[PDB]
This record gives sequence, C-alpha cells and structure tokens, in this order.
Amino acid sequence: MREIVHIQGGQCGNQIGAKFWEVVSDEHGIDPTGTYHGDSDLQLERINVYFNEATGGRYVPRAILMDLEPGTMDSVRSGPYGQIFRPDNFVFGQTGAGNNWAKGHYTEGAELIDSVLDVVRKEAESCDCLQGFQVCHSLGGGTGSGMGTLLISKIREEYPDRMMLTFSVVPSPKVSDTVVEPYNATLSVHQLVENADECMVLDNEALYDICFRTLKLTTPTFGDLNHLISAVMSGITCCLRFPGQLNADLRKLAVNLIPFPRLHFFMVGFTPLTSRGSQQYRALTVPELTQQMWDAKNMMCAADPRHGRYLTASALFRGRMSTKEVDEQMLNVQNKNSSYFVEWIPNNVKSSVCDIPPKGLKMSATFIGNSTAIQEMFKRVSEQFTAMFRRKAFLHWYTGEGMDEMEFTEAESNMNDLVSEYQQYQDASAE
Amino acid sequence: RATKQRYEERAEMYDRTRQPFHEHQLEAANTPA
Amino acid sequence: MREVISIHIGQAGIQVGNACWELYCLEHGIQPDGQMPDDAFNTFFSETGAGKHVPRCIFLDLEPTVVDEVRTGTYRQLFHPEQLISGKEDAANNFARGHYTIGKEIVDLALDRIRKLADNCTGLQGFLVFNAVGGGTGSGLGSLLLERLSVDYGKKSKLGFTVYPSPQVSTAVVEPYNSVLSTHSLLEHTDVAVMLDNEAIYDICRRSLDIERPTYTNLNRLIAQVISSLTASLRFDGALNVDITEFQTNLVPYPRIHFMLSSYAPIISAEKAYHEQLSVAEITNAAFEPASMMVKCDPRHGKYMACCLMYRGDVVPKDVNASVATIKTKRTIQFVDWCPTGFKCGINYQPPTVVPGGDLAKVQRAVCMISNSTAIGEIFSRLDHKFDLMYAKRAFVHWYVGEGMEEGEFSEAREDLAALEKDFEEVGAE
Amino acid sequence: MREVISIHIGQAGIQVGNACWELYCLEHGIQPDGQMPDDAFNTFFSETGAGKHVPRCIFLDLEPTVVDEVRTGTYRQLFHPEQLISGKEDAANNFARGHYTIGKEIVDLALDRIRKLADNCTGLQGFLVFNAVGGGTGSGLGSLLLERLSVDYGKKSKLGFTVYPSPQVSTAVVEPYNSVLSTHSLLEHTDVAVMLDNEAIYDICRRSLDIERPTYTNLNRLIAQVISSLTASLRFDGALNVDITEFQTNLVPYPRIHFMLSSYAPIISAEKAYHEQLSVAEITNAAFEPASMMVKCDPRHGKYMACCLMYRGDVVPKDVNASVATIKTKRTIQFVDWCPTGFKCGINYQPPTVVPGGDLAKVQRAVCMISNSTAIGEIFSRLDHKFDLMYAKRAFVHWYVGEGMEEGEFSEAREDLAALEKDFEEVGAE
Amino acid sequence: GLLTPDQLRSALDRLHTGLDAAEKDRIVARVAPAQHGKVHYMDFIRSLESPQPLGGPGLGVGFPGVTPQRAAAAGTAPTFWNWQRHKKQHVPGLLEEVREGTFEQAQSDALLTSLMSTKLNQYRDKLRLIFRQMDGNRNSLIDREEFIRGIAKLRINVSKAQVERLFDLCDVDKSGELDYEEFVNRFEENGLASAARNQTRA
Amino acid sequence: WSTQVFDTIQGRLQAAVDARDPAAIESRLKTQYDQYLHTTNTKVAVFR
Ligand SMILES: Nc1nc2c(ncn2[C@@H]2O[C@H](COP(=O)(O)OP(=O)(O)OP(=O)(O)O)[C@@H](O)[C@H]2O)c(=O)[nH]1
Ligand SMILES: Nc1nc2c(ncn2[C@@H]2O[C@H](COP(=O)(O)OP(=O)(O)OP(=O)(O)O)[C@@H](O)[C@H]2O)c(=O)[nH]1
Ligand SMILES: Nc1nc2c(ncn2[C@@H]2O[C@H](COP(=O)(O)OP(=O)(O)O)[C@@H](O)[C@H]2O)c(=O)[nH]1
Repeated sequence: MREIVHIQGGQCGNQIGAKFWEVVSDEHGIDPTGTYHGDSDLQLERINVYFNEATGGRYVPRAILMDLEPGTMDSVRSGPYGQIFRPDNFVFGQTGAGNNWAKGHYTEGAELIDSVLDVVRKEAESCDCLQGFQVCHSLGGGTGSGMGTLLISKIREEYPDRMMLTFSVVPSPKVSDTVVEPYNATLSVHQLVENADECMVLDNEALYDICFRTLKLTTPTFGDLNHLISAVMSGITCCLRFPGQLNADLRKLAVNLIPFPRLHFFMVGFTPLTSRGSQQYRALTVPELTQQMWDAKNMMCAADPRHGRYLTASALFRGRMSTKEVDEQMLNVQNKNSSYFVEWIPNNVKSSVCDIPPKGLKMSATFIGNSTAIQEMFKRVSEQFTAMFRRKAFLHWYTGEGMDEMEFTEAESNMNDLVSEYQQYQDASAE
Repeated sequence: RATKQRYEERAEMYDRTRQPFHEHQLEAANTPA
Repeated sequence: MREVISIHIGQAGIQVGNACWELYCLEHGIQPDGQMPDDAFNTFFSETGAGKHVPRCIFLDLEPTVVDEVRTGTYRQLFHPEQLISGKEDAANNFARGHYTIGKEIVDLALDRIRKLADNCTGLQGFLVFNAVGGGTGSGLGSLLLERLSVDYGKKSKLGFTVYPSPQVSTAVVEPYNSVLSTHSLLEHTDVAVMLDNEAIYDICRRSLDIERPTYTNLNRLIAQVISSLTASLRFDGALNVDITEFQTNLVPYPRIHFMLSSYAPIISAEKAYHEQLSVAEITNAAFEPASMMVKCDPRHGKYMACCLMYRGDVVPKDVNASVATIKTKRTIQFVDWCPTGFKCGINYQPPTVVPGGDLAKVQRAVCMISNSTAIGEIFSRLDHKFDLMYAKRAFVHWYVGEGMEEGEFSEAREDLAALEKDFEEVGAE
Repeated sequence: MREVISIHIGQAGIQVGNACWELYCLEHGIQPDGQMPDDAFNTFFSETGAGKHVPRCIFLDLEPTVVDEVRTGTYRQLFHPEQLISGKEDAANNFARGHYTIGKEIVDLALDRIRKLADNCTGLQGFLVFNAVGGGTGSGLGSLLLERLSVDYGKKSKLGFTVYPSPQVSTAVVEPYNSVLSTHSLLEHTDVAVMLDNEAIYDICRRSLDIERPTYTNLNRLIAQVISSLTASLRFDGALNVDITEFQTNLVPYPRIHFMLSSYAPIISAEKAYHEQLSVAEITNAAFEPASMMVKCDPRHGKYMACCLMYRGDVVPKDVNASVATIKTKRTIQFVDWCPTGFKCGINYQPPTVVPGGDLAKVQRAVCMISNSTAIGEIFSRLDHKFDLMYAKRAFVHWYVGEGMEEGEFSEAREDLAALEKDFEEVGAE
Repeated sequence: GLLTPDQLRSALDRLHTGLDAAEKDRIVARVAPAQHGKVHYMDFIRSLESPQPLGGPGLGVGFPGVTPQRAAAAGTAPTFWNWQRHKKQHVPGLLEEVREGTFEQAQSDALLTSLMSTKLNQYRDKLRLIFRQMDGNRNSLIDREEFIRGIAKLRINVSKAQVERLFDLCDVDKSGELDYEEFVNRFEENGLASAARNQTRA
Repeated sequence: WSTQVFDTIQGRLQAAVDARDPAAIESRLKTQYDQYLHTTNTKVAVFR
C-alpha cells in the first residue's frame, strides 16, 4: 500500500523498463495478458505497489513510458509483455532528440513534458499512499537524459517529500557509445544531484564484465544487461512487496545510506550470479552470498570499491535465513576490510531481510554501496567534458537549442564540487 | 518481434557454438583467453 | 513517419539511383512492377490505395538520355512518370549552363515536385541528394536545388552523397572548374556531405572484389549498399538506433566541417566468401583500413575527429565494444586531442540484402564507417591546384562566362576553398 | 589450448605436409572437405562458424606449381586460400636467391599470416618448421623465416624437421653448399632440429617395407607418421604424458647439441604383419637398430646422449621399463658417462592410425625414438668436406654471389660447422 | 532411507517440530510414497529445504541465474531463427520457366549471358580460370552437371531449365559436352551477349 | 665445488679437445663413416 510510480525514459530506459516490468510480472505471477496466474497469495499481497486492478482480474503497471521517437516503444509494445501497459501511458513525440540533451530538455522536451506530467499526476493521484517515483534512463543520450532530468525536476517541484529513485546508465569508461556522452552526462548529473534523492549508477561495460566473468556468457545482448538491471530494481523493492523478518523500505535505505544530501550516488550489485556450469557446484550459503556481494567484480558500476572507501552499504537479503548469520557475516566483512570502510561511522552496513526469495533461488541479496570510488567515474567524465568543452566540439548543437554556454560551466563546477565532496569524505579522519 | 527474436536467437546460438568462434578467445576481448 | 526524400541529379545521380532503388526494392520485397506480395517501406516508398508502392524520389537531369533509360529499363512501372524530370539540352559540363541559363526552369519544377512529395510525408527526416561534383548538371543544377531547399525548407537535414573527381584519373577537363564552383556552393547549404571518389571505389573493386575491369554499375552497387547501411536504422529496428538527426550531432563538431569519408566492410565476392571468419573485430579493422576507404585520401595523413559505425546483422554490443577498443588502442589510428570519445556506434538487426547478379556475397555482418577527419583537406588541396593551374591561363573560362558568370565567381570559389583548407588545418592543429 | 603452428617451406616441406595433414585428418576424423561428422583437434585445427576445421598451417613456396597442386587436389577445401602462399620465381636451389632477393616479400607475407594464425591461439606450444636443407626455398627462405620468428615471437619452441642430403646419393649439385649455409643458419635459430636422410628412408623402405621402388610419397608417409607419433601426446592422453616444451628439457643437453636422429618401429607391411610378436622389447630393439634410423649414420660410431621414446598403443610402463633396462644393459648401445639416465619414455593410448593406400600395417604398438647422439657429427663431417672440396675451386660460388652473398658468408658457415664438429667431439669426450 | 509416512510423523515428533497431528499429516503428505512408504529422507529434506513460495516458474524473464533473458512465453522453442520476411528475388528479366520463341525468353537468355560474361572476364584469363574450375575431372570437356555446379558456384539464382538452355546454346556440337572453344565463343566480352542484349526487336 | 671439480674437469677437457686437430677429427670420422658406407654397400644388411 506504499505505491511506486515507475517511469522509463529514452530507448535504454524504455528497454530496461520493459525488462523490469516483465521480471516483476513473472515474480507476481502476471501473464502478458494481465491476469494473475501465480497460485500463491504472497504474489497478490502487495501487488498494488506496482500495479492497479482493471475491471476484471487484469493488472496494469503503474508505469509511464517516455520517448521523443515512437520506434522504441513500438518495439516495447511488440515485445512479449508490451500489452500489459495502459496505452494512455505511452507518451511520444515525433522527432527524436539527436542524442541532444538540449533538444530533450528545452526544445522538444518542453512540449511533451506537459503530457508527461499529466500522466504522472494521474498515476500518482490514484495511489493510496505514494512511496515515490523510480525513473530508469541512460546518461549520455538526448531524449533519455534530458527528458528524464526535466521530469525529475518537475516531480521534485510537485512532490518534494516523496522519494525519488533513479537508475541511470552512466556512459561506460573504456568504450563510449556516442560522442556527446560526456556532455549529456555532465548536464544530467548536475540535475540529478539537485533533484534526485537516490541514484544508482550503472555502466554497460561493467555489466559486460560481470556477465562474461560470472555468468560466463560469450555473446550477451542488451537483453542480458537489462535482465541484470531488472533483477537489481526488483530486489531493491522486494521488502515493500513481501513480508520480511527485518523489513526496510526505500526511505529507510535512503536514510541509512545517505549521510549528506549530495552524496546519494550508489553502486549496486546482485547476488548470487552463477554460471550455468557451476550452478550445481555452488553452495547457497549466507557467507557465500556475502563473499560474492563484496567482490568488486560484482559491482555493476565501472568504478571499483577498492580505490575508494565505503561511506555506507545496504544489503537487502531474501530468503529464510539466520539474522545472526547475516549480521555476523557483514560485521566480519567490516572488521576484515576496515581499511575500505569509513572510520567516522561505527557501522557502515544496513542489513535488511525479506522472507520471500526470488523465484527459483533459495537465497539472494542485493547490495547498494555508497562509496567514494564513484569519484573516479565522475572524474573521468569530467576529463572528457573538459577536453571537448575547451575546443567547443559539437557545442553548437546545444547552443542552437537555446542553452547558454554558462550552463555547461555551471554543471561541470557542480560535478567537480561533488567529486570534492567524495574525496574529502574519503580522506576525512575522525576527530 | 520477429526481428528482435531473430537477433537474440542468433546471438544465443553463436554463444552455444562458441562454447568467428574464436573471438571469445581474443587477448583484447578477455585477458584469460 | 520517418520518410526521407531522395534526389538524384545528373548522370551520376541517376545511375547511382538505379542501383539504390534496386537495392531498396530487393530489401523491402517490392517487385519492379511497384507492389509487393509493416511500414518499413515508408522511409523510401509511399503506398497507394491499390497497394502499389511508389518511391519518394526525384530524378533530375538536363539530358533526356539517362532519364529515358530509367523510363525504358526494368523499373518503369515503379517510379512516378512526372517524378522523372528531364531537360532538353545537356549542361555540357558547364556549371554556368547548369546554374544560370538552363537550370532555372528545371529546378523550379523540381521544387514543385519536391513540395508535392514532402506534402505526402507526415514526418520528414531529410533529403538525400546524390549528384556529381564535376559536371554541369550535377554541380550547377544540384547547387541551385540545394540553395532553394535551404531557402524554403530551412532546417531539414540535407545529406549530399557527392562524387568528386579522382586525384589523377578523371573523365573531364573542366572537372576542376565545376568541382570548385559546386564546392563553394555546397559548403554552406548541405548538412553532411559524404565524399566519394571513382578511383577509390575502383581500387576497392579491384582489390576486394577482384574486378580488374570495374564498371559504373559495380560502383553504384557499392554506393547503394553504403547508403542502405546508412539508412537501415530508419527502416529496421536495432539496438543503438541511429537517426538522420543523430548523424550530425555525433559527427559534425563545427558547421563548416561536415564532409565525411565512407568505408564499407566486408567487400567479398561469392568465391572468397565463407573462407575467413569475418568477425566483428576483423570487419571493423577492414573498415578502418585505408585501402577500403571510398575516397582517395589516406587517413594516416590526418586525424579522425569522429567515427560513426553502422553495424548490420548479427553484431553483439560486446563485440563492437571490443573491436572499437582495439581500434582506440591502435597507434596507427590517431584522433584529435579534443574528442576523447570520437565514436558513435549503432547496431541494426537487419543483415544487408544481396543484389542478385551482383558481385557482393551474402554476409551476416556489415560495417559502414562514416568519419569526419582532417585528412579530407588533402583532396581539396589537390583540386585547389588543379583549378589554379588552369585558371592562371584562364582556360575554358569563356565557356563559363558565356552562360552568365563572371571572373569574380571563380575568384570567390577559389578563396572559399582556401578558407576551408585553413579551417581544416586549424581544427587539425592543437 | 595446446596449439602448434605448422610451417611447410619448399617442395619437400609442402610434400611432407601433404602426408602430415592427411594423417592428422585421418586421425581426428576430419573429412578432406574441412569438417567432421573432445577438442582433440585444437592442437592442429581451429573450428569455424560453419563447424569447418581449418589447420593451423602455412604452405610457403616461391614456386607456384607445388602450391597449386594443393589448390587443385583433394585438400582444396580444407586449407585456407591465403594460407597457401605462392611466389612467382623459384629459388633455383640458390640459398642466396631464397634468403636475400626473392624471399623478402614472401617472408613478410608469411609473417603476416603467421601473426594472424597465432592470434587465433590461446596458447602456443611452438612452431613445426618442415623444410628441405639442400635447396634455395628450403634452406634460404626457411632460414629467413626462422630468423624472423626468433626475432619477433621469442620464446616459442621451434622444431625444425630438416631433410639433409644423403651421403652418396643426391639430386642436387649445390646441395652441400646450401646445406652448410642452412645448417649455420639454424644452428642458432631452431630449438630442436631433426635430421632426415632420403637414402636412409629408402633403405628402410627397401628392407622393412620390401619396396624395391620407393618414392617421395612413401618417404613423406613415413615422415608424417614420425611427426604424428611425436605430437600424439599433445592431442591424446596417456600414461607418462610428453610435451613440446619438455622435448628440450629432456633432450637437449646443451643448446648447440640439438640435432636429433629419428627412428620409427615397426616398419612392416600388411603381409609381414601379424607374423611376429611385435612386443615392446622387440620394437624397442628394432628402434635402436642402425637400420631403423632415418639418417645414414651408424649409431655405434658415437655415443648416445639422450633418447626420447614415444610409444603409441597398448604399451605398459613395465614393458617400457624392461625394454629400456635391456637396452641399457646391452653392450653395443653406448651412452655417455655424464648422463646416467639419458632416457625419456612417454606412452600414449592412441595407436598409430594407418593411411589407406599406404604400406605401413595396422600395428597395436609403435615407437618413435628421437635421440640426441654425438654420432651425428659424422654426417656433418661428410657435408663439411663435400662443401670444402667444391669451395676450394669456388664452384657455383658466382651463382650465390650474384644474389647478395659473400665469400665470407660461406667461410663463416663452414667455420661454424667445424666448431660444431669440435663441439660434438668435446661432448662425446669425458 | 525408505521411510513410511508413520515413520516420518514419528521423526517429526522426535525432532520437536511442535506441529499438531493434522499439521504433521499435511507435512508428511507434502511428499508422496513411491510404492509403499518408499519416500526417503533425502527426498523429504529436499521437499522441506527450499520452500519456494510464489510458485516458481512462470511466463516471464525470472532471476538472472535460473532463466535466460527471453520470456518464457516467447521461449521454450527456437522459432524465428533464419527468419526471412522477404524471399530471395531472382534477377529481373530472367524467366524461371522456359518458353519457346518468346521475346521474354530471348531477353532472359540475353540478360543471363550478359550477366555471366560480366561476372567472368573481370580480369585477364579469368575466363580460363573459371573454365578450369568448371570441371572437377581431368578432361576439358564440360559436362552438364559441371556446368550447373559452376553456375551455382557463381552467385547467380537461375533455374535448371535456363541453365540447360545455356548449356545447349553453348555449342555442344551435338556432343553434350562444352569445349573451351565454344565456352569462350559464347562467354566472350561483348560479342554475342552484347548483340543479343541490344537486339530487343529481333 | 667450482674450482675443485668443475674447473679441473673443464680444464682437462680443454687442452685435449683443443689439442685434437680439426683435420684429424675430420679424417678419423671420414675413415669410420666410409668403412660403414662400404660395408653397407657390399653387404646385404647391417646389424648392431
Ligand atoms: N561514381 C559514379 N560516377 C559517375 C557515374 N556516372 C557518371 N559519373 C561521374 O559524373 C560526372 C559527370 O556527371 P554529369 O554532370 O551528371 O553528366 P551529365 O548528365 O551528362 O551532365 P553534364 O556532364 O553536366 O552535362 C563524371 O565526371 C563522372 O565522373 C557513375 O555511374 N558512378
Ligand atoms: N624426403 C623427401 N625429400 C624431398 C621431397 N621433395 C623434394 N625433396 C628434397 O628437397 C630438395 C629440394 O627441395 P626445394 O628446395 O624445396 O625445391 P624447390 O621447391 O624447387 O625450391 P628450390 O629448389 O630451392 O628453388 C631435393 O634435394 C629433394 O631431395 C619429398 O617429397 N620427400
Ligand atoms: N543496458 C542497456 N543500455 C542501453 C540499451 N540501449 C541503449 N543503451 C545505452 O544507453 C546509452 C544512451 O542511449 P539512449 O539514452 O537510449 O539514447 P536516447 O534514447 O536517444 O536518449 C547508450 O550509450 C547505450 O549504450 C539497452 O537496451 N540496454
């Protein structure tokens, strides 16, 4: 009865949202036609968190699909679970943003943002109680980044107290997809710092590394990456949807994770990710899950936690497990890696336990780390942004959309100040 | 739907056959090779 | 919704258009009669109530022979008879003739039909202008049409797939003259100018296709494959969809710098097919090889500013990332200091269709690499001295003067080309 | 995982490679078309997208006839078309021609393809260079390729299966010349050089196979069986697994002394098969018989330094131990005082496969004895005066000088071979 | 390990589960005997080890380790591989079926001969190389099967009837095998192919 | 160990291998190999 409004933005955001909604429909026993077919009352316990009931048994997602081009959500509708979504929640423009944050935020986003907010308000008013909004999108793309940040700002203005959760696909370090990725990421991070209460950083190259090393897949499409992302997005809110021995909502995670308002960027990891070959060979135990959680390779963010220091870290476990085992395992992890944990916080771990594991898994766990390692991710993006901005490469595309040059400088200054926050609390000593 | 499924199924079959079949063994692609 | 209007000006324009529309008909299943036995054709064809599909194309020429060849070839019932526009007198390789005296009424009627075609399009990604820089019809009339389109339509993306004179081999004498004039014209109007050279495509056909006697049909087939790979994301869905508007945003750093080198890979005949791996990394390396470039311009001389990759077929993003990372780590490929990313990758799930009776083989993977690089200043440097060597003696100048030009036009074209040279030098330099 | 790159240089190299690759295809079940109806082929074959297995071999030659025989023969669909590399002009039995003037571009292309092949291998045990010491292509080009491989690849173990001139019978006149030159070249570049003599193989065919008319195909079949028995432990499991890298560690007492006699047993036709016991002890004794050695060199003259035995088939460690104990106790076989063990026994559970149409019989046991012995300096003594007798008159020296050699190079090669003679005497000494 | 259901109830009582009689009966009935109380302790422990609420498998993506990216509804079947929306199209002007004395058939023959002559003659002696590649056998005479196989090696989609028409048109001298002379005569650059291509009204 | 054993044995190996003239070595090996060649050519078979 604590409703969450899901928003998908851009091509990447829409694909991730489709994967996530298909995963959630599987987990709640919802067929692609919307009817419940689970044969388990636990599935319908808290289905209102994500779905609304139709005239019959049909359940419609509380999802809002965004784009400036219709092709991506045409593919979304053609997908296996494209018919669950209410057709009124598909908001499209006609000319897509040419990977232009300016086009997606000022020129072409302005017309569509009125409809987007109308749909968001219509979905939010139907909620009995609103936990908040979760927005899945990708930094480094025009419509995704620009429209998502604009909508996040508008929703922050309308509903200040409600939670804002973001799943941003930050551009990957080593391989860049589009040229203007540093521009879009730099402009979007500035908005997310001010508006988004909670943010999860995902990198496609990190996802490739984890799916090739842990899952040991050799030709992973974007479907696999969206699958891992969807697993994380499900596991973060499984405590709202199922009874837990020690339950913890999104606001509780935000309170226990965010020491200071600007330091709300997190790296996430999901366990247990097991290769098909070693599925039988692996032992499902709480120590094994914790060991896989705290591995740097398990992180879906490019930055590795070893370079930084863990400011905070939440662990949402799922399964019928010993709270003694869980607490002892993460206390032992803290004691062993105290060099990687911040000193001026006596306990850097927020343990949450849900009694209902994901389908097929005896036990599972999602890990959400607020660490100063993300500083190097921002530093790299700024290294690219400065190199392009010094010579104003591709700057005319943003300038002709009615954005001042000073906006880029302000965004970079804000992002560098955030880097300074992370470094200062990394090297900050108690007393 | 047909095009996306064809792409994904081709990728899955190439995965199965690999387990172009030496590209997963390239030094740059993966350090263990 | 994603309609693109095709313009083919001059003999080269119409001849590459024949191959392009053959390729599109083969790709979308449209028979030569016009109709097919959804809505992926909307970018290139408009369906009527009868089910017949007519291309959104315009064949413009001042010579009747080339257009009548289309009217008499296999593709008679496909094209619109009025869309085929023919002049009465050829421009005779005179930019003045094609831009000042003969081209006026023909281009006015061209604007009329272009307006009628654009009124049939809900959306309009832009125009694809295929002309011949180096001939009066292509250069002069094409320049006039581009100017009128810029005046009236405004911000619509005009992508000009121009064919420039080759460095030493050529077929005309006043080719430097009308090339320089049309270059001055299209420096300020077209949005992205994709550069093409007959010598380069001949070398491609000789080395990759083993054709020691290449012909214009082969060249046009290669160009059509390149354009189809370029436009594939408009018609077929794929991971990392790339748009006509995304080309310029990910490829044009500065408005003056919009000329683009094109390279297709693989280019393998039937006999040589299925004998090498043809993996993503190998085809990316082949696309970045200087020999596979479709402009006689060694990229090693300059530095890449941006590289947009169109992958077609079974390409997985991890493989494209690995290949592009290898390219980045390669020392031979050099990028400008101010573009650390410099890459725009886009995948499409539709493998390139093979023209029956062509030399290209059926490949499950394909790469179209379109790059903005400062090396392209070399070809303009070649034309700038080929022009001035003639213009010192004012050879053939009276021919251009007779049809309504002045020496000032030649001087201004040469000065603007020098300015473009200096702009390329400046963007290349730190 | 255990890949080995095979190189075949010259007519003799390519012709023994035909037999070797026929043998490997028959052993692994690979049809000549390329594909077969676990992963035991990885040492020699890499599987492609269609499932076709391509050998990791490179057929290098300056003469087109020998390579075109493969391009036309039954193994046209197996080997890679670019793996078959053909020159334009033969080396004409001139080491200078094959190493200095013609061989340059060909060996550059060879290194290009070798790099492509090596980039297809996770691991790389080493190189198997099959050439003919005694011809320009075999000697000069092979020496150049070995030099380049040593320069760039580095630590890869290069095993050269060199075919040296027979003592009295021969088919070339400058054969001592280019043999001495190639011996000087590979004394420092190969890691393990295996000696083969056509006269000795002819004697083996005449006596053991009862072939009164042996030919090159027969010789190459025996050589291919020897090499397959050598590599059998890489591809098939068995007791006492033997490795390419440990050939050295168990066989090369000093780096200079790395020339090795080879002897196969049993060598019996079908009619003489199943007529004797062919036990392990008997076949080991046969392998240590002077007649079974594939080099015209009496082992009784010198003293064995090391003997590596490769058994194939139903062989038990007791049988190999008892046979080697009997051999050690035998008075005729004499080992050096400084190597009390001097034996490296290795068994494989895969019996030697028989090529249909050949003369070798289906034997459940086989031994390949490769011995480092100081007796081999005796054939070097033969070549050392066959060289200097002509070198006194400088016969055929102008032919070698014309393509960029010097009298100093002949002198240095002959002096190096004299130093090798001194080395053999010293290592035989106590 | 074969334990009766009553033995399982006694085991639960000994293990102090605290359940009532009915609850213990239901927990025992969770497993079903094979023949006569043939459920074994490992099976019972597997039944109670992972309770697995939510019902397990369903029509969706599921957990990353267990199930692939694709939907269970859009899965469990490999359909849509090698899916071609549009079938391969022949070269325009080429007749699939042979017609006697028709301008369409004449144009098809001219176009096909021109296509072959353009595919060949691309470099010097390429006609000779293709001729040598036509025949697997050692004789220069080209058989009908050799001709069809060579045309198939060329990336040309032409029916067997039209290939046989080409074979007969290339003068067999009524012998049924193509000689190099006639091969060259009909597959020369221009010549008969160009003349037939141009002579439409004939 | 070096000076007492290895240096002594290598010094005694030298001035003996060095003392042996290369021409004498060639002639000795030639007489041996020609004897083996002659017995191979005359006799039907050679046995150890
Ligand atoms: N790539 C390519 N270029 C061509 C082809 N046909 C002609 N060209 C080029 O086009 C140039 C001349 O084209 P046009 O100006 O259209 O010739 P036209 O139609 O007679 O018009 P004018 O020559 O101006 O009178 C020549 O220099 C050729 O290089 C072709 O099929 N492919
Ligand atoms: N055992 C064996 N030796 C061979 C065979 N073929 C050739 N040889 C030897 O190889 C030597 C010459 O080989 P090559 O140098 O490669 O002859 P080529 O290919 O014409 O190259 P060049 O003579 O160097 O110009 C001859 O002396 C032969 O004794 C063979 O099939 N088996
Ligand atoms: N994980 C994932 N990432 C994607 C997908 N599609 C695109 N991306 C990434 O998202 C980034 C931005 O693209 P995007 O925002 O979708 O473009 P836009 O829709 O025009 O704004 C690109 O760098 C892609 O690498 C997808 O399906 N899954």
